[PDB]
Amino acid sequence: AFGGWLNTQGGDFTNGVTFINEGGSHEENPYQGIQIGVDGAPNLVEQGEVVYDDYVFSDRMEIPDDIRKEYKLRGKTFAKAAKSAQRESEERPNDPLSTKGLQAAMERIATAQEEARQRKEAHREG
Amino acid sequence: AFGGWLNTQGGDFTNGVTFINEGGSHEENPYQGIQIGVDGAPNLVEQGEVVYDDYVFSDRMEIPDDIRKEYKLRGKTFAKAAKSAQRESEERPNDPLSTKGLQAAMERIATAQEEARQRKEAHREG
Amino acid sequence: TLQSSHITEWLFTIHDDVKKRALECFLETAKVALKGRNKKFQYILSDTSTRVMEIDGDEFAEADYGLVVDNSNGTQELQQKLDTLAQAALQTQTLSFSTITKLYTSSSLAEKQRLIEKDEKQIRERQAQAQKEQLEAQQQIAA
Amino acid sequence: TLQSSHITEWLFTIHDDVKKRALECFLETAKVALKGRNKKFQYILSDTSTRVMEIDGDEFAEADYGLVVDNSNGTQELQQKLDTLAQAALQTQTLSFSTITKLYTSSSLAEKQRLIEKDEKQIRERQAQAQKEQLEAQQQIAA
Amino acid sequence: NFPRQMLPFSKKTKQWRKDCLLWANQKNYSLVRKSVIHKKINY
Amino acid sequence: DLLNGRLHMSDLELVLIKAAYIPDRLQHYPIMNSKLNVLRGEESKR
Amino acid sequence: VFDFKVVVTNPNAISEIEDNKKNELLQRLQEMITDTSISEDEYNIKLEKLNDYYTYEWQDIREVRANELLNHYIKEYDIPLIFNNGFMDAMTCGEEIYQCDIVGGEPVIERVNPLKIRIFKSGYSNKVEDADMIILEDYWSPGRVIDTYYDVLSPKDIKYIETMPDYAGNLRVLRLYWKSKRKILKVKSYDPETGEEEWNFYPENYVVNKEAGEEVQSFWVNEAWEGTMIGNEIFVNMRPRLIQYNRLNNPSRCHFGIVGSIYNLNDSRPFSLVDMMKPYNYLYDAIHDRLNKAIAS
Amino acid sequence: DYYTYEWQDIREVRANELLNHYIKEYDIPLIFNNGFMDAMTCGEEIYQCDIVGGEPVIERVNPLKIRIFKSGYSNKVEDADMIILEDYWSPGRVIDTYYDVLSPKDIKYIETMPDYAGNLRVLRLYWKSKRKILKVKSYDPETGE
Amino acid sequence: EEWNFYPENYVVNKEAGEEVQSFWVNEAWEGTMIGNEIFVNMRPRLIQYN
Ligand SMILES: [Mg+2]
Ligand SMILES: [Mg+2]
Repeated sequence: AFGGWLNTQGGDFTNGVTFINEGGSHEENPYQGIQIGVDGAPNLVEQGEVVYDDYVFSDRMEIPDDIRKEYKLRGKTFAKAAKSAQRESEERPNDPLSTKGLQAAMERIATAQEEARQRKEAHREG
Repeated sequence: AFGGWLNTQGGDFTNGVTFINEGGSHEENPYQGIQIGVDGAPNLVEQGEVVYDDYVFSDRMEIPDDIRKEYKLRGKTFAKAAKSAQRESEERPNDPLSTKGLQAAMERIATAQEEARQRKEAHREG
Repeated sequence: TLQSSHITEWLFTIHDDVKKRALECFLETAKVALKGRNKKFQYILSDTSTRVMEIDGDEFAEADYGLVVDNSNGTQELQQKLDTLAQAALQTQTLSFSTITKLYTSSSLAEKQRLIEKDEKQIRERQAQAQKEQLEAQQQIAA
Repeated sequence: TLQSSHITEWLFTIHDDVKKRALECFLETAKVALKGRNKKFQYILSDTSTRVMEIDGDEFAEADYGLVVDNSNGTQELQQKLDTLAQAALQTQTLSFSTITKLYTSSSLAEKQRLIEKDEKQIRERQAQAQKEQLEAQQQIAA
Repeated sequence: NFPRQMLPFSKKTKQWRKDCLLWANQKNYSLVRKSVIHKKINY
Repeated sequence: DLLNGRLHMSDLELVLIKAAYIPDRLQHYPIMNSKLNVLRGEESKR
Repeated sequence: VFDFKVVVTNPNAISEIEDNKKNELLQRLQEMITDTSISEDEYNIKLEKLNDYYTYEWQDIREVRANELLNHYIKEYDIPLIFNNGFMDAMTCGEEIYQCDIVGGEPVIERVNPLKIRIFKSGYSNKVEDADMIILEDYWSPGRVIDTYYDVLSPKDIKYIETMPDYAGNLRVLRLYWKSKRKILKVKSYDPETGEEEWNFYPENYVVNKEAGEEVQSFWVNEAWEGTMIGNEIFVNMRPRLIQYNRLNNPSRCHFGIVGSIYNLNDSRPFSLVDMMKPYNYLYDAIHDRLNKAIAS
Repeated sequence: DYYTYEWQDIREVRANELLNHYIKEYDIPLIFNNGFMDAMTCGEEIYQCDIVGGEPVIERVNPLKIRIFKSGYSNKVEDADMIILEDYWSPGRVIDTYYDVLSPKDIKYIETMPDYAGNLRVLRLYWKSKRKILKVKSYDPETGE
Repeated sequence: EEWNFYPENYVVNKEAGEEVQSFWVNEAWEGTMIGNEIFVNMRPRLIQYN
C-alpha cells in the first residue's frame, strides 16, 4: 500500500508509522472514520492522519511558527511533519539508526503537538 | 565529542575527566544547567566546568598567585588548570603511569580549589 | 589412508569454515525475514522464539550476543556427554521417558541441558516432600 | 610413522609456541578493549568478569598475575582427571546433574573445580543436619 | 563514471540509483582471482 | 610462487624467456605441494 | 558428519542486561496469555506451559530460536547438497561462493557460479564479504523474475516481459550490490539519573538536544545498497539493502548476502587442484594420441 | 557461590571466557593453519592483534608485507623497535576501521580518487618512542616503610 | 494492520480503510491434445503447488 511500508522481496516491512489513508474525513465517512481498533472503544481516524506507537498526529491542526522554529519541523501540518520525519526510515525499516532516529523525531513531534494543543485550549478557554 | 575522550579504533576510551561542554551558563540554561546526575538531587553544571571522580572544578573562580606558585598550576581558572593537567592522559587513557599522574594532579588541584574557597569564604564573612 | 587424508584436509578445513560463515549469513537473513509479516515462522518456531524479536537487540549479529554456528569436536563431545548423561539418568528413575523423547528431539544443547536440570529439580522436590509427609504421618500417629 | 613425526615435531613445537604467544597477545588486546564502552562484552561475560576491570590492576599482563595460556600435557591431564572425578562423584549421589552439566559447559578448570568443591560442601552439610535432626527426634521421643 | 556517494539520503534520488545501475551495465580485474577464461577452461 | 606453480627461469640459470612456451621455457611439476599439505593437515587435526 | 548447531560460547556467563531482556520477554508472554486466555478456562494451561521458561536464560532462548531456524531450513533446502556443489566449484576454481537473500518472504541460500560474479574493491582478501561492490549477471526465466519481483514490478514492466520477441526466452537479470556512504551522528548524552556519560548513533536528520549537554559529531559510514536491472528497461529494488548485516559496536560493518572464500596461498590467485592436475592430463592426452595412431597403423 | 572463588579464579574465568568466545567466533585455528603454511614456506610466522570497531581482532600478516627494523638477532617479532605494515585496503575497509577519525576532507579524498583496482595504499607505522617518567620514593605514612 | 491477497474481481471495501494494489502473478495452466482433434482439460492446473 506504500504508506509507511516497504513491500519488497516478498515481505511486508514497516517502520512503525501508520499512514491511515483511503478512509475519508470524519463527517464524510458513514462510520465516522476508519475505526482502526477498540480500546475509548471508538478510536476513529480520518484520511490525513498518521499514527506512531498508538499516538495520533492530527492533520487538521496547523504548525505555529513559534513551534516551527523550535523542534525544527518541516511540514505545514503535524501529520505532514510526521510524514516528512519518517522519510529516511521508510526505505530501511530494519536499520537500528533509522529506528532510533524515528523514535526521537516522533517524540519531538508529539511534544510539539501537545504544546500546540495546550496553547489552543488555553486560548479558547481564555 | 573530543572532550576528555579518545574515540579511536571504534571504541570510546576516557581518562575519567568529564569536559561538560555545550550546555551553557547557569542563568542562560532554562534548566539551570546540564543536570548530569541525581544524588543533592539537582547536580547542575555549566559549560566551562570539568569533573573528575565526582568532583567539580569551577571555571568562574580564579587562581590566586599565592595558590599559583604552590601546587604549580598553569591555567588561569581552576577548570583551565584541570584541562591543562589532563592533557598528557587524553591520548593514553590506558597507561597506568598516566592514570596515576592524573589522579595526583586532580587531588592537587582539588586541594588548591578547597583552599581558595576557604580563603574567599573567610574574607567574605570578615 | 589417513596420511593421505592429511593431504586434502586443508581443502576440507577451508570448506568447513566457508560453511560455518554461510550458515551464519543464512541465520542473519532469517532473523531479518522474521520481521516481515510471514506466517511460516509461526509454525516452525515456539512462542518465545517469535517473541524474541520484540526486544530491541534483534537487529545485530548473533555472534555479538555469544551465539556462533559451530561444528567442532567440542560441540560433538558436548552432545555425546549430554546424551550419555541423560541415558544414565533414565535408569535410577531420575528422568522421564517423555523428557527423554524431548531430548532426542531438541536440536539445541541448551534446551536439553535445561530439560535435564528441570527433571532433576522436580524429582528431588517430590522426594523431599515425600519424606516430610511420611515423617509427619509418623509423628501424628505417635501423638 | 612416529619416527618420521619426530622429524617435523620441531616445526610443530615452534608453531605451538607462536600460537600460545599470539593467544596471549589477543587476550591482552581483549582486556584493553573491555574498557572501551562496548556492549558486546556484557553478553559473552559474567557479572564478575565485567567487574574485574574495576580493580586497578587490569592494565598489566595476565602472565604477571599467574595466568598463562597453556596447551600442554599437564593441562589436558588435569582436565581428564577433573572430568573423571566428576563422573565418579555423579554415582554415589555426591554431584548433581545440573552441576555436571555446568562442568561440561565451563571451559575453565578453576570453575569446574570450584563447582565440585561446592557440591561436596552442600551434600556434606545436608547429610550432617539430617543426622542431627534424626538424633534429636529420637531424643525428644524418648523424653 | 560511478556517481558520488557522499550525499545525504535526500539527494540519493531515483535518477541517482538509475545512474548507479547504468554504470554497472557499462562495466573484470581482481587481485586474488583467476581470469574467467581460466575457470571456464577448467570446468 | 613455487608453491603456486610458477617457475622463474632466472632462479636456476643465467637467461641468455618471457614467452609462455616450452621450447624455450620450462615446465614446473609441483612435487613439493603434497609434502607441505601433509604437515598442514596434521596441524589442523592436532 | 554434518551437524552445524548454534551454541552459546560461554553458557555459564549471564549478565544483568541478559536478565533484563529475559524479564521483558516473560512479562510480554504474561500479557499475551492474559489477553488470549478466556477467564481461567486455559489460563492455568498457559502458566503451566511458561513456568519451565523461568529457568531458561536470554542466551538459551536466542540459541533455541537460531537452532530452530537453521534446523528447519537445513532439512528443507537440502543445504548439504548445495555445499557439496560449492566444494566441487572450489576444487575446480579455488573459489566457493554462496548468496543469502529473501525471496518470497522466506530466507533462501544459493550457490553462486564463479564465472557469473564480478567482485570489485577488495584488499587482497581471500574472503568475499570484504568486497565493497559485487555485480551478479545471470539469465533468469520470466517465471523466476515474476516470482521474485511481483510486488514491485509495474504493469509497464510486465508488458515489457510480454512484448519481448522470445525467439531461450530468458531475461538478463543484472543485480548490483554496492557499499554506499551515509552521514550519521555520534551524540554524547548524560544519563539523567546518574552522572554517567552515554553514546548513541543517529542519522543525519536527528536534531541534537541542546540545553541538555548533547554535543554531536558527523561521520561518514558504509551503507550496503542494492539495485536490479531486468532486460534493459526494468529497474527494480533500488534502495538500501534491507538486510544490513550489522554488528553491535561498529555502524560501518555491513556486507551483502554473498559469502565465500578463495582457496589461495598468501594473497595470491588460487592454484586449484584441477590447475595442478591439468598439465599431466594434457600430457596423457598427447601420449594417448600417439598410442591411438600406433594402433591404427 | 562466588565467596569460595579466588581472585585468580575470577581472572582465569574471564580470560577463558574471552578466548573461548573469540576462538569459536573467528575460527582462529584456520588462521593458525594459514600461518603454519607461511612458516613452512618462509620460516616466518606473524600475527597482528588490534582493536577494530571496538572488538579485538587477530590477523595473519603476509611475510612479504611487513618490514621489521631494529631487532637484535632475535627470532621473536615482539623484540622489534619499529615495524611498517604496507598493504592495499579497499575503501570499505578503511571506512570500517577509521570512520570515527576520518575527516570530511579525507572522505572527499577517498571519493575523488580516479579509481581506474580501486584500493587504497594503507601504510601503518609502529615505533617505540621514548617518554620521560619519574621514579618517586615515598614513605608509607602509617609505617616507616 | 493486516494483509490479504484476493483475485481481480474482489471489490475493495472503501469506508473501512482498505487500500488495494494490482500485481501480476504466475499461474500454472495445463491443456491436453489427443490425436489432432481432441482438446481436453484446458484450465488452470487444479494442483497449484502453492
Ligand atoms: Mg510448530
Ligand atoms: Mg551471556
